[PDB]
Amino acid sequence: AYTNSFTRGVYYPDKVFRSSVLHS
Amino acid sequence: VVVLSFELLHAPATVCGPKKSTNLVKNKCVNFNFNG
Repeated sequence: AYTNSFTRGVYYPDKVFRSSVLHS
Repeated sequence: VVVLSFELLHAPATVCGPKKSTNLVKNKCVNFNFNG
C-alpha cells in the first residue's frame, strides 16, 4: 504494498460551472 | 403497459420535443428558453 494518496482523486462533481467560490 | 422515465440535468439534453428554434439576440432583455 500500500501507499498513501496525499491529495489525489479530486474531480469535478457535476457539469455545472462555478468560479471563485467555495462549494460543499 | 409502457412506462416512460425522464432524467433532468444529469447531462446535456439529448432528447427534446419539436419546437422551432430562433436566432438569439444579445444585449436586450429577452425571454430565453435554452434546452428547456
